[PDB]
Amino acid sequence: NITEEFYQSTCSAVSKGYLSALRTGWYTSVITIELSKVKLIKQELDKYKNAVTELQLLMQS
Amino acid sequence: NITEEFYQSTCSAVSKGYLSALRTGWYTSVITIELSKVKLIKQELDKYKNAVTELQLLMQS
Amino acid sequence: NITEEFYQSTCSAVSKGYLSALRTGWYTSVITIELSKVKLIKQELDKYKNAVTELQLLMQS
Amino acid sequence: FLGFLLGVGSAIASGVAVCKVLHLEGEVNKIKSNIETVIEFQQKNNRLLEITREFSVNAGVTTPVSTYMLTNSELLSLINDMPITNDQKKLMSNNVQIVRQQSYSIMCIIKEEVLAYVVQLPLYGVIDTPCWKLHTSPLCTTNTKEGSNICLTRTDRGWYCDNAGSVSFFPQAETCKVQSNRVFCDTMNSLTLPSEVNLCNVDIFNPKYDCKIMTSKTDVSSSVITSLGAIVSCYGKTKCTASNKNRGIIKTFSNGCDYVSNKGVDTVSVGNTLYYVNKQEGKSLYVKGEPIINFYDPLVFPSDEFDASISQVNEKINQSLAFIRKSDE
Amino acid sequence: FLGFLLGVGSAIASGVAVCKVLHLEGEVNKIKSNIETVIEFQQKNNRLLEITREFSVNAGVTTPVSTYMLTNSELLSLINDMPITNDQKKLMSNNVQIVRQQSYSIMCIIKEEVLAYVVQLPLYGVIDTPCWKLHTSPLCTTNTKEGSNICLTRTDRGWYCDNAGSVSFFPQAETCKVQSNRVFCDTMNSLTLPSEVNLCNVDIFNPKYDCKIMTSKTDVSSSVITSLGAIVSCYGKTKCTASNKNRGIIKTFSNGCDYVSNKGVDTVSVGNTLYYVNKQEGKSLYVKGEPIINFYDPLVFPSDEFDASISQVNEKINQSLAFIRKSDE
Amino acid sequence: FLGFLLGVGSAIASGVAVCKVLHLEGEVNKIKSNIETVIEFQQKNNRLLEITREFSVNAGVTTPVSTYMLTNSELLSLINDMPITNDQKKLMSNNVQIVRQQSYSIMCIIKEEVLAYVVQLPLYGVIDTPCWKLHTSPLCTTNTKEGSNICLTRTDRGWYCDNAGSVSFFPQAETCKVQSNRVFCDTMNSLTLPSEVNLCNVDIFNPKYDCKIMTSKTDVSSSVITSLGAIVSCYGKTKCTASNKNRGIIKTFSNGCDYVSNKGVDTVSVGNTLYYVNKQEGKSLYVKGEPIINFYDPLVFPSDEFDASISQVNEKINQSLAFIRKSDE
Repeated sequence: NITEEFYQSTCSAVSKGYLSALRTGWYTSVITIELSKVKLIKQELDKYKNAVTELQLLMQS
Repeated sequence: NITEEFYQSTCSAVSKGYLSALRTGWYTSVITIELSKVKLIKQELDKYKNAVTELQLLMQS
Repeated sequence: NITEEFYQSTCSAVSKGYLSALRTGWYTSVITIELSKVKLIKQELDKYKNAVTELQLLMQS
Repeated sequence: FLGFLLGVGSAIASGVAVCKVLHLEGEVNKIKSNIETVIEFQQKNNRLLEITREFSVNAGVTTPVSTYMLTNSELLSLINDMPITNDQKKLMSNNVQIVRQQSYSIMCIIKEEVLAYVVQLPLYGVIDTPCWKLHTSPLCTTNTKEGSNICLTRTDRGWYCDNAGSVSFFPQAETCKVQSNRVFCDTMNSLTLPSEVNLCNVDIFNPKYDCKIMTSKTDVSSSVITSLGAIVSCYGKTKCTASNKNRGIIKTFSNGCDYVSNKGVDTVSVGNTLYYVNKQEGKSLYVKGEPIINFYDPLVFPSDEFDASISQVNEKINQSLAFIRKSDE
Repeated sequence: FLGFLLGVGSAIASGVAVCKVLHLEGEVNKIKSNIETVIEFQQKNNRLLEITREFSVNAGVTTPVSTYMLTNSELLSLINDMPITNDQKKLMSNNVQIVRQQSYSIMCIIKEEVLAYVVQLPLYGVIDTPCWKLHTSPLCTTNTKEGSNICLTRTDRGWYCDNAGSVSFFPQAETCKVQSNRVFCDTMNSLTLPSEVNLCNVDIFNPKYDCKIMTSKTDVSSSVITSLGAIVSCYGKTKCTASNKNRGIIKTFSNGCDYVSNKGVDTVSVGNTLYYVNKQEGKSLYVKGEPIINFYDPLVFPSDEFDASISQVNEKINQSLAFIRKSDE
Repeated sequence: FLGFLLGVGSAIASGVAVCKVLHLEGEVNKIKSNIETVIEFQQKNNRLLEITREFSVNAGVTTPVSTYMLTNSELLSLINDMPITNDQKKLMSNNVQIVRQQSYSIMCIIKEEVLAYVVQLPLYGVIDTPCWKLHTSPLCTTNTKEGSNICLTRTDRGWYCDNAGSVSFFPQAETCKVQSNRVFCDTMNSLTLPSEVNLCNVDIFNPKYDCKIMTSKTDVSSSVITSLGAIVSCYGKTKCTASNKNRGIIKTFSNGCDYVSNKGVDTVSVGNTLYYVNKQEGKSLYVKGEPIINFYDPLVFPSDEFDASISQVNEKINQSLAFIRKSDE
């Protein structure tokens, strides 16, 4: 049930009928990832190393 | 043919020679998607279900 | 060694101890790309043509 | 307008704080085949590459949180173990894409044996309280003389929500997200106001709250699309109309500030700008009343008050008036 | 500067309006192997996953419209069936990435049997009309005394385009996109002005149009890179130079507001900031004239007018002048 | 606040300039199987599709530069051949994701036989010079009377860095990126100031530099999260507290502007807004002193100076004071 009122005297309008959902706080959780046809496995294991490497680069100094 | 003029008296410059392409309206069209080695088909059909599921979640209440 | 001072008299605070890394210039380099189970090669060669085509469209007029 | 009154915060200060703790306990303990197999590995590794991709282009802090960072299943699990209201849980489950937009993913440590990142989820401590959106537009005179026109604009536009005996005011309504009749907002982009701030809507000259306005002599035309209609501020020689999709132009606005509801109206044109009105269902009420801009004398009206108020503009007039009255004598 | 004068609209109000109609007729009718096979399915499904991916991280409304949402072929088909000029069609075909940037994709319904979303394409009703971009920079005095300097800045900078007997003015030139000599803009981010607004460029003290300026005493240095050169506002003790890439510094600016064209100039340095000038080809004209800031007496100059105009600043001076003249007597 | 004082530049003017040269020499010379094989092609082509994907949704100009545009290996190679300091090289290698964020990729030519795009990398000519971040918050009176309160706010907040005998000032601290104690900034978003600008911190009424402030009568409450603590501007009836995570509320602020360090403080609440303080390690110093807002008489205080300064506000008071003193006689 959304309604609206216009005020000619002040050139403004109010839309009512809304319900709030305001972020007031934070919930922090910690996510962990466990790290360590045959040819197909090879290119995927290489992809893995670029990902670990790339992550190692952003976590530098 | 783009030209430019500088006005020392008011510290401003005008660049002329451009042609307009202003969005003035909208054209709305409706796009529809029709919904419903063997192992390879399985993981793809599962991908399909996450997509339908994910779309079902955003269209919630 | 980061420190901070608060000034009650002017409602302001200074955080010191930082080291600069300001972009002052640009280094421009030019990157070039050289252009030209069997069924698998076919869908990849088609992907190639959409990429060349798509790039040809953005470089239009 | 009043977005510059907002405070300044550190958005990931909580997650980064958690991240710093995981480093500490790191040092604290630092003291004395099959095709189904090929498929599962590509599925699992794909996700790692996507997580890595997002972190690498966002310098280790991502928002919104992708399904790669946190799948719908993992997210729902989190939601279930949060100490929150079942309505808070239910709210988050039906709006998971919004929760996602309000979450951060912060890269933390990668010890060669374990990869860890902190996920910062929003918790909504205020739910189902009434909200209202205030729309404002410049109010100028309908004078025939070209220059020397006076204008007035309420600057207190934005979302207002009941919150803990006060009102959370969102000056940048853009910070709020609307799903049907639900308003998703971040309190970090808000001011906390007394409930008396609402008096500016009914009586702009009221003594309990000092209603905010800005003044100018720029009588330029524009429109504000509201929830259920459109405000049209038409001044000078601007062509301002309201149209229906099948029928065509159904209303022509005169000089001044007017309004049309979206019921039976599809678009609004002000000058060269075409606006589509919102098509949401709901009732509109037109409250007649004299434009308060007519109560002012253009000769003593302070026409460049960027951040003033009704009483503040008025008191500035009295000072100018006092300068005159005590002169002739 | 004058972006705050712009109206407020609902960008997807038209597509959402269409979306709401598809729900209605939903209820209205609601009344009484081979490897080539594996490849085609992954190709088709990939697209579904990408569409789903975009919708899920953008809460169901995406912009720009990806090739996943709408392939180049589907888009061109749409363009061909729009009731538009062949030059409007041709415009869109040669700039499909821009059309894409100006389009929205809005998620609508997913009934278990059919998935539907609305694509909102831009239609360009104004093409090949002359546009001009106005660049402005602070104009201050060249006074030897440290404090007490007066400044003036035209605030009416941005794109101007002929449009329907008037001028569409884009205060935030950032809202415009430039491809060679073509300017892509959205009328939603514009004001509609009389063609007399151009008089401010030739005669800033003209009576037909009240040219907009802001005043201050902050005589800080900066530069504005134009289309074919660079404006340099150099004040105080700032080092301001113009350089060539092979030759080095080829011009040193004195205190005041000056300009150099990009022909033979590669960069401009003002203080610690290095600016690369635009290298586009075209002719530049230097129009000599006394800085109007010199015509003002720093003692009665209103030095904090955020949104004023030439005549408005002048009339404010007369009021201050009248206070004096009628005093000694 | 003072972001509007910044100059205007063309961000890719240098790369576009290079791009235009590759067209010229184009016309200048224009004058008289195995599975390992399948895998390598998909790997190489994937990259082409991703590069094409990025260019097509960004209209040919991308930022940040992805690993698809330029792999970590290619980037490091570039860094090694730049004519720069080994510390500049080392800086870039340890912060490759930031370098990436400060780079542009600009689509250039696609002749049917060769695809070429220009990569614009940042070069950091200023390294390891001291930087400081200035935080400011509104300073208002602690008066019992409701309306008629006076306020003052330093508007010169942002990052300051030593640079070539001057100070590079970043009005929008948001343009700066912080990694531990390292501040990554772009000089394009800065002003060049005399080193005397720092005098505003120790003596705001000093004659050598005219310290910048804004005045108002809007005594609204807010907080500014600093590097090592939190500033709380608490006025009116606002509830302002500082809390610890395990212990709870550990400090209640009175009306006025105060500060708490982050050592042992986890959060700060001002009104309905909860702020998490930054948890970085470092020492904080509280410098006691009378709020200068108390030195002013609310009756002659210019309460709507958007861009003024200490001496400028003061001189405006003297003019108002002179009007009075020479009247009674």
